[PDB]
Amino acid sequence: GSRLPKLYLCEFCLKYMKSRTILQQHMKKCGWF
Ligand SMILES: [Zn+2]
Repeated sequence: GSRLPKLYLCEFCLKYMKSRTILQQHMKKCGWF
């Protein structure tokens, strides 16, 4: 295929996080609204 690894995309600013745990932490930062 394209050999593109699907990472953990943020749904607020749309960035690819490496870990789900880190994404959860990020979701707090991006959820400060
Ligand atoms: Zn974000």
